[PDB]
Amino acid sequence: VMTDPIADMLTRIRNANMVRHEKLEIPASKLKREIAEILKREGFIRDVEFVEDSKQGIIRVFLKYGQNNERVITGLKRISKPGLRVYAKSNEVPRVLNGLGIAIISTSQGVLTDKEARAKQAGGEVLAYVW
Amino acid sequence: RIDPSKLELEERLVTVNRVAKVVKGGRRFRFAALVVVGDKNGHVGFGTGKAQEVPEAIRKAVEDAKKNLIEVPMVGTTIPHEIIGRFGAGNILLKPASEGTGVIAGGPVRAVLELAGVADILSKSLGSNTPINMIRATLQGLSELKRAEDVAKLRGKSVEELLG
Amino acid sequence: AVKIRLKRMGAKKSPFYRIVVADSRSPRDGRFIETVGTYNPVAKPAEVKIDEELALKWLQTGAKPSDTVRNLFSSQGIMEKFHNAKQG
Amino acid sequence: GPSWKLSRRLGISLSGTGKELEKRPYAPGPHGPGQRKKLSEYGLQLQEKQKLRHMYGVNERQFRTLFDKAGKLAGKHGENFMILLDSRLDNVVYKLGLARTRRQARQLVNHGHILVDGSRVDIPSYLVKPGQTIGVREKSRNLSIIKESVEVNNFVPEYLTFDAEKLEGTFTRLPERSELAPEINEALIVEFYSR
Amino acid sequence: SERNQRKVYQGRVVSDKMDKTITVVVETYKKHTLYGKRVKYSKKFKAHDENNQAKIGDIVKIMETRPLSATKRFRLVEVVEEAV
Amino acid sequence: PTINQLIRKGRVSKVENSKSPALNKGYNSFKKEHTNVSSPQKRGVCTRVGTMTPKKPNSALRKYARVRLTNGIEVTAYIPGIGHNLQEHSVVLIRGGRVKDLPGVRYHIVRGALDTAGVENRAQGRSKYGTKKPKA
RNA sequence: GGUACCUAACCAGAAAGCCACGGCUAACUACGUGCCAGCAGCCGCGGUAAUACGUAGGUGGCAAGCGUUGUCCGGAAUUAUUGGGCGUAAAGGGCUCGCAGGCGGUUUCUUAAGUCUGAUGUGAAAGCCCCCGGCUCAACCGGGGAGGGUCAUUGGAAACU
RNA sequence: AUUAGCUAGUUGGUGAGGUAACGGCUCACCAAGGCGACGAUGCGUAGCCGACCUGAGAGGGUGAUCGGCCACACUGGGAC
Repeated sequence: VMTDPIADMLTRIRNANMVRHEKLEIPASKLKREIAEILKREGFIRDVEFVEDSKQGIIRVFLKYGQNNERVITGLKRISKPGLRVYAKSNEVPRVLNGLGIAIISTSQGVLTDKEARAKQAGGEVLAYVW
Repeated sequence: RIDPSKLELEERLVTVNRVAKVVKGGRRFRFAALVVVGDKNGHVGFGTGKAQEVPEAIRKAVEDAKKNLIEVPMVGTTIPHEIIGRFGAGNILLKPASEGTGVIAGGPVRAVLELAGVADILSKSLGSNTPINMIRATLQGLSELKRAEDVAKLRGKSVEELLG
Repeated sequence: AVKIRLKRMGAKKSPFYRIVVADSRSPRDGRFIETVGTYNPVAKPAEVKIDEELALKWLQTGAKPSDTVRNLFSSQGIMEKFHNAKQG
Repeated sequence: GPSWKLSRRLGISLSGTGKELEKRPYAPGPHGPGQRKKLSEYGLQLQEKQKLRHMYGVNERQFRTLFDKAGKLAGKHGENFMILLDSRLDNVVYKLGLARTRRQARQLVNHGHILVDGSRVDIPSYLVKPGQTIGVREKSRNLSIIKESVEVNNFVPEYLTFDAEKLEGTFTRLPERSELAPEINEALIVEFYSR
Repeated sequence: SERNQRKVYQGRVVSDKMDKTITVVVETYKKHTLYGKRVKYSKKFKAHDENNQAKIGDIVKIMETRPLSATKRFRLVEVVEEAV
Repeated sequence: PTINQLIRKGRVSKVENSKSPALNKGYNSFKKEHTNVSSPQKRGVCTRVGTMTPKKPNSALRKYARVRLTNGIEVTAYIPGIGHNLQEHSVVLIRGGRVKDLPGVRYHIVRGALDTAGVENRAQGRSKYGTKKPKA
């Protein structure tokens, strides 16, 4: 069943971070690979690689702790749930914790972060907040 | 991280409360005084104390608040971002404001924030009206915050590409 | 039918007028088509503003200006170059 | 109004004086030797509101109107509010030193003539536009109040220029931060008017 | 020049029992102003068929016109698909 | 609740009731209806005046003037001032106010009405209770 | 309409009241009355020492006004998408089978209905707001912009539904 | 919804009559055609809109003076 897999990706990341685990394994769609490499580029995670298998393919993600005890990725949130979709124009595109936290928004070309989506002046599916 | 006592603090009391206890000969009566203590440079603590005399409860509460202090982020005399202090069925939503609005807050929360020395914060109390629960909620909220440069060094980036 | 006439607004003692194009059936302050210029009889400086191309277009398609708009159009020469356009 | 009861209630004189602070630190009734209780937060906010509006002598509706005008204006609210109420013309006459008190400055503006770009001015928020030479004409020269005002010497403000022999004053670009808040603790007025 | 075109829709036949007309439901649909969810409301029209060349359940293109009857405004353009 | 439950069921707002029911209904002669006017004050002819005690263990004898309004709703109102000069067959104006101590009384009698003479020896709170200034 | 204004000749003289003062809520003292007379928006006050009732003085708020009533919006995150909950506080249908309805695992091409973004025409004028001018700023009166659009035609993008 | 059936020119066509016109707006043939749970029918209430009041905002109430559209002139009907 499991409706959307984006919620399971975000809450698997949140559960492993809140128990302070070291890595995770996710069923690895292309949107999972895209969100994971956005997180790798933004530094919220330490590493990501995907192993191929006939099952679905499995992507494993390695969390980040610079100092010995902290949580770098301080929270995750799904906004564009099924059953209530949400969209943004190019001028009300959101900055949550202004300058400090990122949003994952799939516009008409690529799936992009908030600051570069503003630099491109395009909007789309506002799907994730990383706090 | 414990803070030393080599600071000047203003120890403005917020609330005392008449507190009872029942025994065989009737009622014994004490006063529970809670105060908020902190300098204007960004350190805040609260204190509670029970005594049979009101200034005795005051000195006990200020000694407890000197024992327990915590430091808040004060970059640009206004908090870096929006936050919700959540503890104990009081929900204080804290939101930064532009530099001329002044502090907009309910009573105990305005006492804590004015004693911190913030200039412009809009806050709303979305929970209960119990003063100790508001104090613990707003101190958990002020503890939750973090530096922009702290976010920069934990993400491995610099402040200019955090801001843009 | 269509006329270029005045429309009154402003305070009680001090009026102000808009030179406007509307049919004669419409009331004084009521339904109009478009506005061409203002008029201020109170102020001692003369030569209140008229846009003077759309009024020219309205005179081209035909309209009946009132006396005061007629002689101010004569005063700064709108209907004179209208007459030159008619005669050539 | 008796005009000393306000000073001995609020603890600050109208301009600061050697009078109305000695032997009377309290206004009300038989309640002098009793201990002055500390006020609530609403008490401090209302006392600051009354302090600024009784320093400048203006009604509550005009206080609210210029508060909304100042906050609607760009800049910052509380100090922009004190900028506009500094630029109010009764205070302009008092800073120019044509009067002893703000009440007598109000009287002189109301019935006496001040020729600044027009014969009579009664309405308060008018400003002298710099760059033109307009002065109070010869009808009010040999008057006791103006003679007393020119023979007394006070601290001339740096944001007003003023001449002695032709007795006229003119503005500067803006009133300044150093003289903006000399004894007043601001950001309690905006906190009072938020509620 | 070229005259202005009229509105053209496409939909499903739901009844051809009555003569020289077909009824076309249209599944274009609207959203709440206050919650913002994409909810389907089905509105049906009346059309005018000349040779009865339509069956119940066929995707049909229709174009609005002057009133041909009481509650009859539209016209057949084409029968783009046919049912089983 | 889920968004689809909100879509097909809505959110029914809470319904509030006014604390002065008889002041919100008018009446006319030849149409025989109780249509609403939301009147702030109403006049009426007093048909019974007489006193009894409140329901709380505190006790005092209060005036309890019963009156029929123009729209025909007989209600009991309260006489505030120190003493009164009201009597049966007197036209008297009424405002709405809650008397907590008495039960079943929801209106006050305004003083300075068409017949209500104001109380004497009042120099504080004098715009209420219908008393003019004694000396200029 | 000899109306505002301008010149003038003499008098501080003809021109201030309303409400509150236990807590919320800024501002208190004496005298009468003693579950009586009365107050009250809630807590409640008064059965001989009443800051809660009426006076007298004083203070406090506002000002040609000031209070009460009536109606509506807030504070009410107290019908909660923004912004609530359901073990014991009000709140899980006694449980199942299922129509319509509401949601949908991964990959690859395809259309652009939803989605996002240009162009044009429109959403009249007065209104709110932004910037200037006039009646002794003023209330107001004007001059130029911003929109209150799931609006109609058309071009572009294909990540998501 | 503590209003589940409504429609007895209403249903569409053929023609024939038709206010400036399109049209059951009227006469001859077939259908219970058409409309309904996405609320038809019925009961109650109401002129509507630019706007106004409140609210930080989403949103909640009001339709006065100014402006646009509509309806009525004691209550009905009628035509010149």
